[PDB]
Amino acid sequence: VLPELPSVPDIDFDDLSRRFEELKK
Amino acid sequence: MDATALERDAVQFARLAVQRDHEGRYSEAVFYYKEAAQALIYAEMAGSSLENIQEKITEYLERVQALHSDPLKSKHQLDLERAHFLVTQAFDEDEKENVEDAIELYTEAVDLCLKTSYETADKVLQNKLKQLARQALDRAEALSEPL
Repeated sequence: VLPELPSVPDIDFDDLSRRFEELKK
Repeated sequence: MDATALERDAVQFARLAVQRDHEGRYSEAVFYYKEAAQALIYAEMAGSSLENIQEKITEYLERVQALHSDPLKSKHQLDLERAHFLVTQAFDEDEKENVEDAIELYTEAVDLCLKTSYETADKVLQNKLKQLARQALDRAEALSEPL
């Protein structure tokens, strides 16, 4: 008898962060 | 080869496909699902009296499409390019000491970064978006209320 199937189945932030880092100074 | 021999092969193929399907061995289960359907297709050509045959063909072939597994990545690539663009513009007004526009541009970047991070389950993307939002909010507040 034939069985059935189972129920079962960017950018670079870093240069931004670097520029943010220099800005806190 | 008559329907009776084809139906029996179809039962051994599908039984093996479903147990590989159970084992997550999805790529060999596709092969045996495809063998199962093909045995049934020949069986219907040979005059099969099996009453749910067309259904079971369609079941197995659909399971191959389900196991085979986009435009959302396209959308998120553009969203990130925009956030990067907005922050870049804000960087421009920041260095020119156009304080008010720099604040507006930093906070529009914030909204875009938080909003995009509700559109994804990738926790690494979520944190990168929230870190850029956090950083831009920090700088906007620094321009808005110098201590």
